[PDB]
Amino acid sequence: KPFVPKLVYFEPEALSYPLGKELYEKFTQMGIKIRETTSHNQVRGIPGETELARYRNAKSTLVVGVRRTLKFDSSKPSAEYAIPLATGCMGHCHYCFLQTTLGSKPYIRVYVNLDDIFAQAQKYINERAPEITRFEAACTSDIVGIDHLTHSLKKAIEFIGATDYGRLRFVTKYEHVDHLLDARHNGKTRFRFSINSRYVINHFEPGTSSFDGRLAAARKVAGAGYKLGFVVAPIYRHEGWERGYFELFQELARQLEGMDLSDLTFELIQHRFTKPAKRVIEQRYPKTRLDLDETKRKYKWGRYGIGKYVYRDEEAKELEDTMRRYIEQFFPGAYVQYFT
Ligand SMILES: C[Se@@+](CC[C@H](N)C(=O)O)C[C@H]1O[C@@H](n2cnc3c(N)ncnc32)[C@H](O)[C@@H]1O
Ligand code: SF4
Repeated sequence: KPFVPKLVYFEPEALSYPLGKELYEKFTQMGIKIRETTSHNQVRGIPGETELARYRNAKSTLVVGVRRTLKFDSSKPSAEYAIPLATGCMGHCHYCFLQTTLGSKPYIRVYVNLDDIFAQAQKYINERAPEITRFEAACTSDIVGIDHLTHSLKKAIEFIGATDYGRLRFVTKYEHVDHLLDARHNGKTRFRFSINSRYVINHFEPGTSSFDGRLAAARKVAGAGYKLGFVVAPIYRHEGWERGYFELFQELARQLEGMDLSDLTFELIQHRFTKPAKRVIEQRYPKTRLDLDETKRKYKWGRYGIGKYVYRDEEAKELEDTMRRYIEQFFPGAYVQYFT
């Protein structure tokens, strides 16, 4: 059940780096179909005659390449920067915001030039020291879910752990965290898990680990001394959401009881979608229950790209207030970092 690609592309230059060489050896030994591509942003010949087929096959394709854009993007409100270790995901979350993100690809990409990437992270750390600089590693990917294949996140964790002013964070929907339990994190990595109501997970989150898997993973991670956090997102106003989310937090407190939760964090993100979401999501997930009715929403305009639909102010406040009551009830002295 850990992700293993059924098709793999390599950039030729990728073989010049340890990880690229190691992955080429791994997959050729596994007898998996391997191909060459000039650029990891330009992958041709993924199988499928329909768009739906090409999309689903892309989600089973791994692309191994070199990160050439060594400017890191901002990753607010989570962190100062997105550290680029991977992009894309094997999951099929109906609502996934990566589906309509500019220039995102459906296939999973891993970058092999870690020396370059971490060196650049250090330069960013230096530029702001002694202020703390936080890096998000799961900004455009499920970095944790992919990591059993590469150990890139484990290396980033140990890199950041050796710094004085750097911090690392990431959020996952996957339970496959065993290889990370002995990482020398040094208290500088926040290990988060995406949680939601039974309704949302059951209807919209196929291809991911279950709620119990995520919580089992959370207990391991915490027991290994990682700082622990949860991302309650997408907060979705389905029929019976009030009770649904009440039961989430009740079940969450029960599955974590005994443990010290004095440094536990929460992040709250309401369901958002873009103007092209309807056409894209319907083509890929035609049986979905996902409500993309724009008329009931408030549009937030884009800045340099296009904007997004969020719930109307009064609906969003209602969601925020309710979630904050639940977190106060079941997790007193846990910090809500933001609602957006
Ligand atoms: C893009 Se997700 C990358 C990290 C990892 N693969 C993971 O899923 O946790 C980051 C978070 O954002 C949420 N999220 C995704 N799409 C939306 C959305 N459309 N509206 C509102 N939230 C959305 C997901 O539930 C995650 O909690
Ligand atoms: S696990 Fe995260 S990145 Fe993967 S499809 Fe689901 S929301 Fe998107």
